[PDB]
Amino acid sequence: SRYSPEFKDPLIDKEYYRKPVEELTEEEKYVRELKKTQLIKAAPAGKTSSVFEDPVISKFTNMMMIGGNKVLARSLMIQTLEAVKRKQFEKYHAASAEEQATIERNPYTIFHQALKNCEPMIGLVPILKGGRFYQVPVPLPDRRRRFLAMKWMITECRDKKHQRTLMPEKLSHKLLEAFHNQGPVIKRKHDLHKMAEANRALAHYRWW
Amino acid sequence: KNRAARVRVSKGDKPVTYEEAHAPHYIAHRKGWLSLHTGNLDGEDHAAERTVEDVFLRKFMWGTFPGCLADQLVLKRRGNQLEICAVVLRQLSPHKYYFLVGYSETLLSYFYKCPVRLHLQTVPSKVVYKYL
Amino acid sequence: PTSKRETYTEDFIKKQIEEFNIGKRHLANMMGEDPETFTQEDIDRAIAYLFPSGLFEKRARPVMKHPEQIFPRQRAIQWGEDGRPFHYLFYTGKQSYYSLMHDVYGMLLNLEKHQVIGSRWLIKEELEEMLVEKLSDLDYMQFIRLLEKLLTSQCGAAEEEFVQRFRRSVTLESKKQLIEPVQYDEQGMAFSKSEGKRKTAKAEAIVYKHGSGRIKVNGIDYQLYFPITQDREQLMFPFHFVDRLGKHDVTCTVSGGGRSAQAGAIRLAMAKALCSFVTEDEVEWMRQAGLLTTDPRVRERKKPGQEGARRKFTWK
Amino acid sequence: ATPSLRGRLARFGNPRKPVLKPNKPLILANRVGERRREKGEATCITEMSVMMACWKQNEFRDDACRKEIQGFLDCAARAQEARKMRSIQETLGESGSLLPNKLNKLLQRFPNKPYLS
RNA sequence: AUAUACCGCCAUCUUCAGCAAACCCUGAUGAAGGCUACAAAGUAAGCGCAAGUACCCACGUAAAGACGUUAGGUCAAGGUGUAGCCC
RNA sequence: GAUUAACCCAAGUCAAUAGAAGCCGGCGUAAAGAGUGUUUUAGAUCACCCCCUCCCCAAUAAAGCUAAAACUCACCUGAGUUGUAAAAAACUCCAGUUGACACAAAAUAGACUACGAAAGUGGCUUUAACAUAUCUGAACACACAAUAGCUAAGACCCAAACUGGGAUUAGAUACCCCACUAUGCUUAGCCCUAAACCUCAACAGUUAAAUCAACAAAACUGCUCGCCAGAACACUACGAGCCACAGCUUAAAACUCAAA
Ligand SMILES: CN[C@@H]1[C@H](O[C@H]2[C@H](O[C@H]3[C@H](O)[C@@H](O)[C@H](NC(=N)N)[C@@H](O)[C@@H]3NC(=N)N)O[C@@H](C)[C@]2(O)C=O)O[C@@H](CO)[C@H](O)[C@H]1O
Ligand SMILES: [K+]
Ligand SMILES: [K+]
Ligand SMILES: [K+]
Ligand SMILES: [K+]
Ligand SMILES: [Mg+2]
Ligand SMILES: [Mg+2]
Ligand SMILES: [Mg+2]
Ligand SMILES: [Mg+2]
Ligand SMILES: [Mg+2]
Ligand SMILES: [Mg+2]
Ligand SMILES: [Mg+2]
Ligand SMILES: [Mg+2]
Ligand SMILES: [Mg+2]
Ligand SMILES: [Mg+2]
Ligand SMILES: [Mg+2]
Ligand SMILES: [Mg+2]
Ligand SMILES: [Mg+2]
Ligand SMILES: [Mg+2]
Ligand SMILES: [Mg+2]
Ligand SMILES: [Mg+2]
Ligand SMILES: [Mg+2]
Ligand SMILES: [Mg+2]
Ligand SMILES: [Mg+2]
Ligand SMILES: [Mg+2]
Ligand SMILES: [Mg+2]
Ligand SMILES: [Mg+2]
Ligand SMILES: [Mg+2]
Ligand SMILES: [Mg+2]
Repeated sequence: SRYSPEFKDPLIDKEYYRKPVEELTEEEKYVRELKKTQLIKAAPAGKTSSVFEDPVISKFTNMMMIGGNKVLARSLMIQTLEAVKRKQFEKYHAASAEEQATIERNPYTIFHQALKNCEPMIGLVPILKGGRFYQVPVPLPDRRRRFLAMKWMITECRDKKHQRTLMPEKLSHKLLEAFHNQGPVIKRKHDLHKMAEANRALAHYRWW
Repeated sequence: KNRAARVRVSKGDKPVTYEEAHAPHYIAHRKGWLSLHTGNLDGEDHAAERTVEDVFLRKFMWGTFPGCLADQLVLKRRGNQLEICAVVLRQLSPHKYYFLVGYSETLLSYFYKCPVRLHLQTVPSKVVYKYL
Repeated sequence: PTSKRETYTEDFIKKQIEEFNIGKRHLANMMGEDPETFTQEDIDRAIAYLFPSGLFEKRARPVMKHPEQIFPRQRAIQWGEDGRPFHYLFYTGKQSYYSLMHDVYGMLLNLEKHQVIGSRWLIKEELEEMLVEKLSDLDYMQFIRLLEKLLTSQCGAAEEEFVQRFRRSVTLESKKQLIEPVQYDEQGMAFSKSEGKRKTAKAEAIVYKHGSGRIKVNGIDYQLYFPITQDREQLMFPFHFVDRLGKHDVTCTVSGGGRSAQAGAIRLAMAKALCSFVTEDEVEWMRQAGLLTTDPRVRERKKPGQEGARRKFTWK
Repeated sequence: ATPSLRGRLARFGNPRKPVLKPNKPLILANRVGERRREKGEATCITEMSVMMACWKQNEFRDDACRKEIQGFLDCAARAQEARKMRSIQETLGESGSLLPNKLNKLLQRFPNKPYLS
């Protein structure tokens, strides 16, 4: 790293600084003065102080990018958001008066919830006991299950079963199926849940 | 491991000179250059002909002043002129030094078609920087 | 034995003091100065002209200093002709270090009987100069533990002077951005000019005090110059943070680098020039947000034996 | 009361058969052994068994077993904090017995002398 | 021809931290060994690391990197000891 | 090997061979305290003086007894039990509760340190009972001696060489699983071995001096018996003796090495 350990990460939160001094707690007040002395890193290009910034949609864009082509990864994400937006408007005008109250049209609320319906609770880790590897169920951490949800959605879409379908139409179709708890990505979570509950007899091999 | 222009450590009875005590990675940090011309500058030429003259001059002086050279030569070029600067021991008689100055200056001036001047600096004994 | 440590006596150093004074009057005759008012800075300037050396190491260049700054301080003879050591703690080996611990421990006993920012404790390397004695790390810590113990107690006025000697000073540079001088053009409009740098891109930004939020990069509207939205977001960032969008007119000229290197360089220039039209408190928030710091991340060189800067050729 | 050592080891004056056959001389050392690592106790197992039993009944649906999952989730968070708190606090905090590293500095100040000087 | 005679230039452990002259002490004057900071026999020039320097700084990257190890590599860079050829 | 020079002896030289110089030292680990005790012929001076851990805790032999667990049988219930790093085989009149029920083996106490010559002895009771008023004293006399093993007749919970089956493995005459036998137990005879090693003989005594190669369990003195003198061949061969007949005890040499 070209930054020294002295350099601290910057805080882009715009509503934090505005906080009145009257609300500042004694511990928080101290921190603010301390940061003045500290050196701060330059904010990276990815994150700004905009009101539309979403850390989950920026991380999902970085996990699809290939070779630093972020203009294409971001383009696919926005096309997908617009495809989810246009498909729900088409399902809202053709719905009954009482069916329109249960139709979500915000593509973000769909993206965050669909990824939450794919997060597994427990995973399988190979442990070496008696010169053999056993896939014992282990509790996945919060980050791990948030990462697996994104990786599986991108692997399913990348999978070469759909012969000639553009990513925005594929990613949009999988996000709407996981929103209703359907599709292979959800099924892939169940298959990992069915193998962790069948091999619960080997839940003592692990130590941590 | 790297070996170039390095004097390996000894018990402590080996005397080395400043130039002999510094390795190649100090040539522009703690040492200068023994030859100074323009051949190697950007856009200059005749770098291969100034080099052959240096290799021969250092051998001509080593065999013409045997046992008398305390340290390496410092060759200097200013236009047509070539200046040889040397550190020599005081063992040899002065009469013989003046003979070698007029013989080497003249011989090398007719060989490289240039005015050659030699500047001796006698020292009692080989200056010692440290004992490796 | 051929190798002997170069020992310099007082008589040798006394003869070196006379050669420098005479050499100091000769160097002034060469340069045509007055010998009397010939300081050491002029000697450093005259020796750098007469003996020009381009050696990167400044300790390997010609130097004509006073013999008290060249020759190191040496432990003086520690006994008379009779042979009795002057000091009573000579046989300890560290008579200077132990005489100090004996004095500090003696002041801590008197206290019982009758009963800060910008400063740092003398470093180990600086404490061996006051005593002319080699000291281990552990011995230095022991000494610091007694001084701190001294401070906690209700030390008298004299003791404060004693401790102060061992407390060196550190000049801390206030982490405050340097405001640019507001200028005025022919028409009378106020503005501030600053410069930025990102990778290989260099940018100059002029920020007018009053404007309608118009930005011209190299004479072209920013949206035309920057098609990618991300680049435009970087331009907005400084102004959005200080909640003053659509209030200034910017005229910048960026050269070098690429698409994303040019925006970063402009962001930093605008941000620096926008600190002159905001309060001190807002400038500190910009600093804590990473808007006034120059990103030092630049391309790393490739090494002769590797595929890349850090990537290695495949191991067979 | 430390057990006796009279007529236990094979010697010249002892006429009877030896009682003890030590492979290492019975002489106190100037150091103690390092504390072993504990196997540890698995946490959130009861919350993890009632949450995987609900999936089988509800065919692994996360809409009917929401309450059970929180028990297994909240537990993991509390258990994670305890592990961080326990490791750092035990070494820094002084409770009960001392640690070998600090206890061997005390036994080396009063070394056992099985020799004469 | 011999790298198993060598110089010379390198690899490697080294993405190491050792290395060591000269003294001293212990062990009954054996090969050997040599720390405890609320200190119990070690002191140490020198080599290295380190520090300095180069590049865009204090960061990082280069460079540097001892003594040794593998009779490691190369007599076909050149030179060279030994043995051999000389219509 | 030849040549040159040199060294030693010298009318001799010096290759082979033989001989001449061999016991007051040792025995925890180098070769040596040979499993135990007794005595004889005899030797010793530790025997008179002169003195200090009788008895009791897990000696031995005989007879009798039984708390925990197990096997078996019976009832009731269940449909499986066993096995494990993980499996297979095996069993399914199987398993669990309850109750009845040993010619086997003896938690805790025992952090004790005792008895006995040693081997060895650790559940309860009872009987008999534990040599010697100097010491030493045997491969063989006399009498004992773990485990294993033989012969004969009984017993049988469990364990278990062999064997059979299952698995592993390149193979597996093994380690892991299952089952079962000789055997371990009793009675009567035999066998006579051990890393029978506390590898440190018995008796008496000392703690001073040179403490003492090393390690281990500090170093010595007196007295006596036993044993041992390079390694290996060799816990062999022959001979003798023995209820031992693939045995035990005692126990060489040749060849070979220059070390062990
Ligand atoms: C000091 N000498 C040591 C000794 O060497 C000995 C060694 O002797 C060997 C005999 O020839 C052989 O017949 C003998 N072979 C038998 N079957 N007995 C070897 O055992 C013997 N080696 C030995 N005892 N260590 O070989 C011989 C040629 C030797 O060099 C004679 O001096 O033994 C050698 C190892 O055997 C060591 O390497 C040598 O240093
Ligand atoms: K070489
Ligand atoms: K050659
Ligand atoms: K060559
Ligand atoms: K034993
Ligand atoms: Mg690349
Ligand atoms: Mg042992
Ligand atoms: Mg080589
Ligand atoms: Mg650096
Ligand atoms: Mg490098
Ligand atoms: Mg360095
Ligand atoms: Mg023996
Ligand atoms: Mg015995
Ligand atoms: Mg025997
Ligand atoms: Mg019992
Ligand atoms: Mg007797
Ligand atoms: Mg006899
Ligand atoms: Mg016998
Ligand atoms: Mg028997
Ligand atoms: Mg029997
Ligand atoms: Mg059985
Ligand atoms: Mg079999
Ligand atoms: Mg049987
Ligand atoms: Mg025994
Ligand atoms: Mg006896
Ligand atoms: Mg023998
Ligand atoms: Mg035998
Ligand atoms: Mg026999
Ligand atoms: Mg016979």
